[PDB]
Amino acid sequence: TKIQKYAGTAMPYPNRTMTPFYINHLGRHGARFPTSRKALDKVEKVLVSAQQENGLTSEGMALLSMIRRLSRLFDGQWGKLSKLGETEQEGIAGRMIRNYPQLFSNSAKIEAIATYVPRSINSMDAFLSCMIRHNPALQVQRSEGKQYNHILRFFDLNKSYVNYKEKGDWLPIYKAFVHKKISPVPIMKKFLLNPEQYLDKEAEEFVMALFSVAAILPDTSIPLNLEDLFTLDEWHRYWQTQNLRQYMSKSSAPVGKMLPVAIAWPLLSEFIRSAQEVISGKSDYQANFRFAHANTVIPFVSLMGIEKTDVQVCRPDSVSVYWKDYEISPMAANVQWLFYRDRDQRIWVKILLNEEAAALPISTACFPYYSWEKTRIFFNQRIEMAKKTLSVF
Amino acid sequence: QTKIQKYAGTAMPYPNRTMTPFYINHLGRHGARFPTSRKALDKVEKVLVSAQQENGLTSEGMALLSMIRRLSRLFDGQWGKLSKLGETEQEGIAGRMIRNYPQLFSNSAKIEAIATYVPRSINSMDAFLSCMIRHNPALQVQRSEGKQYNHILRFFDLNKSYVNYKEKGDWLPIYKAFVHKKISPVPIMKKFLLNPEQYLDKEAEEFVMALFSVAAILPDTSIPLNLEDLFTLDEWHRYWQTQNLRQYMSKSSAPVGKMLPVAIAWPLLSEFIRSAQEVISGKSDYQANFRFAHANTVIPFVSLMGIEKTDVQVCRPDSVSVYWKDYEISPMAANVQWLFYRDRDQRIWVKILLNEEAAALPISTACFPYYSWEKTRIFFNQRIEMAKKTLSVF
Ligand SMILES: O=P(O)(O)O[C@H]1[C@H](OP(=O)(O)O)[C@@H](OP(=O)(O)O)[C@H](OP(=O)(O)O)[C@@H](OP(=O)(O)O)[C@H]1OP(=O)(O)O
Ligand SMILES: O=P(O)(O)O[C@H]1[C@H](OP(=O)(O)O)[C@@H](OP(=O)(O)O)[C@H](OP(=O)(O)O)[C@@H](OP(=O)(O)O)[C@H]1OP(=O)(O)O
Ligand SMILES: O=P(O)(O)O[C@H]1[C@H](OP(=O)(O)O)[C@@H](OP(=O)(O)O)[C@H](OP(=O)(O)O)[C@@H](OP(=O)(O)O)[C@H]1OP(=O)(O)O
Repeated sequence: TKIQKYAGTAMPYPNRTMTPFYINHLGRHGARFPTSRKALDKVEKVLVSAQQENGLTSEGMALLSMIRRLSRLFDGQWGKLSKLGETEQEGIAGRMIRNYPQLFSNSAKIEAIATYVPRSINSMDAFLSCMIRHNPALQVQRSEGKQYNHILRFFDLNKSYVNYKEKGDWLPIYKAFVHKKISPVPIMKKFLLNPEQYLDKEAEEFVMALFSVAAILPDTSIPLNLEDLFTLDEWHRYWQTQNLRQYMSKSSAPVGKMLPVAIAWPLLSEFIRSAQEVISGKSDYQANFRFAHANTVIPFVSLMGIEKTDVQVCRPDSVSVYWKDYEISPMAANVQWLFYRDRDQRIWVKILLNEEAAALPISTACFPYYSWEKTRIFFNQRIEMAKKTLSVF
Repeated sequence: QTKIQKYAGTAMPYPNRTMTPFYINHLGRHGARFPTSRKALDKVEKVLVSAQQENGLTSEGMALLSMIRRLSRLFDGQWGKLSKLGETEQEGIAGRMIRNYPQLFSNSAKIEAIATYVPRSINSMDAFLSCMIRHNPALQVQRSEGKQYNHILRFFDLNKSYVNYKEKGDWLPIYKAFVHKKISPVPIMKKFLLNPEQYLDKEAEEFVMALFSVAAILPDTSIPLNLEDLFTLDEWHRYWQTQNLRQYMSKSSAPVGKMLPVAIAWPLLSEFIRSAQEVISGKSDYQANFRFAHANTVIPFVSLMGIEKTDVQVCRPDSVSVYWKDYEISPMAANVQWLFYRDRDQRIWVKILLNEEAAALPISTACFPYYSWEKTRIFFNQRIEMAKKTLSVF
């Protein structure tokens, strides 16, 4: 549904209901609780002040009661993987096993890594537990922690990127876009008597915080829904603003000068190396799994050059036409490279983005399968471009 | 567009389409048209008339025959013609062009249009040019058409190797088996005939495929009649898949065609580059070149440009509909526009529009949807050299 897409990177993993010799994987953690109480506290603070001064409507009184309930239910759960998130990983693992049982048979060896963040470790474990229940004779190497920061949390390690993310030139563009797209008064009219008395700044922060609470609720497995606080057109506009925020701060927006994308090259390098070692026999893993974050997936996909995902759109109002974050990095977003060897020992690779075949701007006579030689050369050119970009910052 | 509209494939009507360039380079298919051939209508009519003569029609069959007889009257004399809708489609494309780029077509701007010899393409050109001239009568206009342009607009009739492939190439066994798998005629015939069993599978499938064809073209004719509800949405979906596959295999980048259907379009791509180079160099003073032709012109031209999606090579026939959609490439009035811009540094940019939406090429640009013309030209020249190499094998 359009409403689910307008949750953007908070969208739940979508519904997804001859044999490769290797699978190379990167997956975001599954659906999670909100990481921060900031938006909830802001909504609550506004409605409480209104209640003190007799300023709430009937529905604002009901919203306040509901916000108070969510505050209690979110307490001690911030950033945790939800039941839905566990179920999402079990589905991804389960389909992979169902689709390629030969690959995971007969004491096959798999390795999984995760970041130090608990929701990513727990996503790894839900995935691996499914793997093991299906074939307990798998050999399994499991590790996680800050030792993987350079390939899984590179967005925390590059000084120029951190500065850009915190105070770079994309910020004024985003804020002007929000002011253009989001009209706070009609939304607040639903909840507050005399909403025109609120300054535009506080009105905007209230509404954006409320959208944030509503957008994450379907990821929590809590049986409550707030999608009807906003019309479909209001969700559409909210999504356009958050989509633009993700694009400019994490992807290939001209304002970022490809800095957000270039920082991902160590992960693309490690992907190529693990595949080359398996192909050569230096490694005999049947799969490498990696569990991380939207901030890992988004630039990695752009650096691979998956078609659409690395477009450089110069007009901010055109971004949503050409680049759609809910297609790139929903909850549990994942990239899988599937390697095949044909009868003449040639190596083919299929790229799956959220379990659907993805296109690269190189030729192939057998789409969705690409020549690995051609693909690796292409990816190496992308890494070299990334290194050149970083040499200027 | 609704699903039922998309399932009309290349018979889908042009979709709804409700800083200054110095040149526009255009190719357009004719607008919505009448059926070119009475074969399908006659096959449907002869089966229904013959069953009626032996009292073999259901009530729904009788209603369908009454409708088929009206269509035969209304199609009479009109075969192949541009319809009123086809005219309004061209007026909309020209009108939106004029509104989007008014400075290009102001004062005494010079434009040239060509068309094939086929009347619906000539009439589409004239619908388009009348809009131009009515908006600005001070335009200078050069108008021409005919078989003299077959080499760039109907190259699909001129290449012996391609004509042989189109008529008796290796794609036909694939297409016929795909139709047999996808189309079950018996449920449809039970709707209209008492005892569909007395028909062989061969004639039953011919009847159903003809009825689909009659129903698919009707929205293009401006006749206030409609036959979509003769079929379920799933039946339309399967019919569209078979016709999409036929277009892909006989006209585009299917592996079974070995790029022969696409390579034949290189004279038209070369002529696009020539007319823009002559304007950039000053040899030519035109502000636009317009060209009116056919789906068989547009489909391989788009694939030879390498517009993303449109040149995919899919070996599994069942996967084609997932990755290649003929209603997105060549609906009625399908058109390609190249818009050329000169920035403050005298650099040439080009924007490629497919059916008035920005198209992507597999080359990089820091200002999508605008590409460097130098980079684009070099890429297009590489596409032409590939095409010539493909043709030397045939
Ligand atoms: O720890 P935080 O400072 O709160 O950062 C989180 C987190 O970023 P990191 O995990 O990389 O540190 C989320 O990324 P995920 O782990 O969920 O993949 C991101 O989620 P989105 O990518 O969907 O934006 C979220 O944003 P939000 O709080 O709006 O949900 C963002 O929090 P901040 O927006 O405050 O940076
Ligand atoms: O069914 P298709 O003819 O293949 O078109 C689909 C359809 O777009 P429209 O129905 O509006 O024409 C999708 O809508 P959904 O069914 O997924 O809801 C849309 O997805 P978005 O609206 O999210 O853009 C998607 O576009 P996309 O390329 O982003 O997948 C696009 O597919 P294509 O245009 O690529 O064929
Ligand atoms: O007149 P025909 O020799 O029978 O060919 C026509 C015609 O092809 P050409 O005009 O290029 O020769 C149509 O193309 P358009 O002029 O309409 O653009 C095409 O239409 P489609 O591309 O939509 O298939 C049509 O097919 P149909 O009769 O099923 O509508 C096709 O007839 P053929 O089946 O003989 O190719």
